[PDB]
Amino acid sequence: PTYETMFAPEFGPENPFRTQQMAAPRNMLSGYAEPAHINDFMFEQQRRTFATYGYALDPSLDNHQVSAKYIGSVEEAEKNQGLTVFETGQKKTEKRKKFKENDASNIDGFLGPWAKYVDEEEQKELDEIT
Amino acid sequence: AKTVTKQRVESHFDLELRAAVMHDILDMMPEGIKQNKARTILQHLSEAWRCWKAN
Amino acid sequence: WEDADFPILCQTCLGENPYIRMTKEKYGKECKICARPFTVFRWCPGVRMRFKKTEVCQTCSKLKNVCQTCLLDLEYGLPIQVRDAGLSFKDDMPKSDVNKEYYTQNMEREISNSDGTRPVGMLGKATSTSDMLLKLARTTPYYKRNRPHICSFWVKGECKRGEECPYRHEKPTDPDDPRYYGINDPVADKLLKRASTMPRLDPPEDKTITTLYVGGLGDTITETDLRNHFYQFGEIRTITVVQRQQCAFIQFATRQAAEVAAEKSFNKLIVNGRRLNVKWGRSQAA
Amino acid sequence: SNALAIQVDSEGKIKY
Amino acid sequence: TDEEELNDYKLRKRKTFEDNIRKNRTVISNWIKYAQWEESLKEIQRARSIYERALDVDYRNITLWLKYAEMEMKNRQVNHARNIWDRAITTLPRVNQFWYKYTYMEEMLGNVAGARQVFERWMEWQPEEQAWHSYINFELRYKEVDRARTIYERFVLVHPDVKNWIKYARFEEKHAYFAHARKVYERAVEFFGDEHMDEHLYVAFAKFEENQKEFERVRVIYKYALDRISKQDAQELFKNYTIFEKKFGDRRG
Amino acid sequence: KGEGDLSQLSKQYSSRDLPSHTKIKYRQTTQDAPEEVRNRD
RNA sequence: GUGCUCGCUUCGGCAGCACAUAUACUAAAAUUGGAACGAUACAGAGAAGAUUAGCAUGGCCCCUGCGCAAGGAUGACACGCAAAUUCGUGAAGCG
RNA sequence: AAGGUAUGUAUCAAGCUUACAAG
Ligand SMILES: [Mg+2]
Ligand SMILES: [Mg+2]
Ligand SMILES: [Zn+2]
Ligand SMILES: [Zn+2]
Ligand SMILES: [Zn+2]
Repeated sequence: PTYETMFAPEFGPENPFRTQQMAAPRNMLSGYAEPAHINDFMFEQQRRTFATYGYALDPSLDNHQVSAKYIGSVEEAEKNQGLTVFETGQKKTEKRKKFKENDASNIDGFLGPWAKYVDEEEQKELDEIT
Repeated sequence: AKTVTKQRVESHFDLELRAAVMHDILDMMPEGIKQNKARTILQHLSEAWRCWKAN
Repeated sequence: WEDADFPILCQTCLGENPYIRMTKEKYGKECKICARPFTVFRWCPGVRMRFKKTEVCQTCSKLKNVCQTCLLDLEYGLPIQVRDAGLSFKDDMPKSDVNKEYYTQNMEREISNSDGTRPVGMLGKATSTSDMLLKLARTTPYYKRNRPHICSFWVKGECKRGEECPYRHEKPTDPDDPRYYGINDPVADKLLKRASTMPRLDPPEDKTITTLYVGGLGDTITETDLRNHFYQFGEIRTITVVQRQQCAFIQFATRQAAEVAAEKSFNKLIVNGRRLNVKWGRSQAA
Repeated sequence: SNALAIQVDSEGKIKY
Repeated sequence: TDEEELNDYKLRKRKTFEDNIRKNRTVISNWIKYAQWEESLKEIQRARSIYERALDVDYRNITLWLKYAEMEMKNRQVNHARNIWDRAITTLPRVNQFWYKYTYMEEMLGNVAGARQVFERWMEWQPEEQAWHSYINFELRYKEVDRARTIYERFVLVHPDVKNWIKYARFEEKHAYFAHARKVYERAVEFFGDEHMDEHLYVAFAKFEENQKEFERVRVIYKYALDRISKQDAQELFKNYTIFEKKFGDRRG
Repeated sequence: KGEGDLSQLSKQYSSRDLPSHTKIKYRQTTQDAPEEVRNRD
């Protein structure tokens, strides 16, 4: 196999008779679906990074042929300067103090991890809808 | 499908005998337009058997 | 009766995460049209969102080029009869239980076993598109599709879960405006929305505006392009290509054909890849 | 279209 | 409730006919009577469906094909009737009626090279006499010197009938074709029955050459007589040969 | 892709379809095994 | 949250380590289509006289049964299409 | 255990079924 064979472009006016979606490559009726063998842990880490903080690195192979950015909402990534969820962060801010009873001696007073937190007109419309 | 147990032995021999004589007359008659007035060779067959039992 | 490997799934149903984890059964639920046992898939789109499993089989999605769970067009993100009226052909399918129903689904599956790539009959008329549907193809979709549906016991004010009620609260739905072809309730309002856009007012005279200030020629429109796009309309009385402003001036004899040009070009005549510039001419000896 | 697609080979007679 | 009784009539007859076809899927009387019952409704896209799924059960009967095609041809849907005639004749080649009715349909339309193409496809399967001289009759009724010449030399290779040998001698009796008509007589004289003649070729060849002058007419009945059949002829015609040669010439004293 | 009832569509594990005689006797060497047929007169 | 390490200077403040993303989310439903049985009223009962044993065949009809038994009124449901014989019409071809 | 107290229709709920797609 040679690079010049597969990298050779296609002659033509690109056939703009079709729509954008039907001219686009596929194997499955919705996009070219193909297997993969990513590391489990870094998949889960950057997944949880996006799921919490709304940014992650982008997965690709041949989008621009160079892709090294972040995605989602961009500016909050550099607000935290690219930290993760498994890191003891630079500050301990907006924490929320629970009250603990971990003796197992008092009864109806022991709340271990089950501790409920220290924090603890529409019905006219609801009756007229029902 | 269902086997041929002892209660449908006699009701299966007639079935396969008249299937065999059906696609024997279907492949034996020449290129005439009608085959057997849709059933009549079979009527002659059963009449032949009734005349056999009655001699 | 049916296995699968990966679902159809328009983009608004996947959610905002490029990294989603999704689970599959082997014969899951049934299709909600044809009762066929597909392979139900489930995932989490977003962190404030319900799971949105999988609603119809791969066969009943390949019939009408429809996504897998929200039942919208895979090319646009539009309902079904919007597409079929906007392509003026229905691609019929029966209504009853057997009467030609599972018969035609079975046979159209049997003649879809080869490709698995494109819809069965829509492939010929999904090319001649992008004129009447592209004006309403809402990209950057709203994710209110994925939000979890409204709980009871906030409706009755009883919900002991407090904050951790996963579903929603304080969204009382309204009992005035909420299958597969027709008829669907918000679609009538959406076709009234497309039939009743915001044009320029039609001025009180008798069709004197046969001239029009169409411009933004740049280097895209040429003289023979616009006068052969108007020659199918009909005959000119005077053309010019005034290139100081990159504009073109055409009229019609007895206006009517150029009338549909006024209907074709309210920032709408898209040839040569440009949103053309249109405002109203004189027709006033000025 | 409504009708089929008509095919004849490059050299010979009408293909059916 | 006229709509109710009308749709009741239609639904009861449809339910009757669907149960009748569902009982016996082999006797095709049910499909043709049900399909022409919907044809009596005079505006249909479902009697097409009844025939087009009525040949899934038995495509090998001619009655269903010719009745569906005469239905589609009875109405103005000409393109569909042609579009099922071609699959009828490619599916069932050896039945003559489909070729005949499809040629006849295109005769009632224009005489386009479509019709000639239908005919030459019909020639290609090597049929009997009945079809071949029907196609030469088609070429004569559009007055073709060229094309009835073209399609009738490929004739004789397959039917060497003496009735057809003497009617490849036809450019004489329509065009007179002088030198190449004599060549047609050469082609007649050299082939089979070299010493046995099939006792009939030279009767008609003598009739034309007696209709011709005394060019070379003495030879074939009397002096090319090596090729006899035990008496050169029966008793029925040799005195008739003599008075056949007597009184149609220069008559020298 | 969705076969008949024997494949996946039924749990009817009928008797007479129970793994009987689940190995095949091949004709061994003292009988007319096909290696001793490839040359015999 | 936790526990451990003075690890960096106050037991307190901090730093590091170990631990790493559950849930057909509901107690609901504005909910949903509602078929079976029972009631109601009809229809009513194979084989050319009457009473009748049955066993089959066909599939878009099922029930009971562990059923490649068996029974469900022979489980039900199964009907007038004559064809070729006379004659009219029309076509193709020939003399 | 079946083999006997028939089955076949037309209106009227719980049993069972998803708690979904949705401007
Ligand atoms: Mg029975
Ligand atoms: Mg029984
Ligand atoms: Zn489906
Ligand atoms: Zn969707
Ligand atoms: Zn709640």
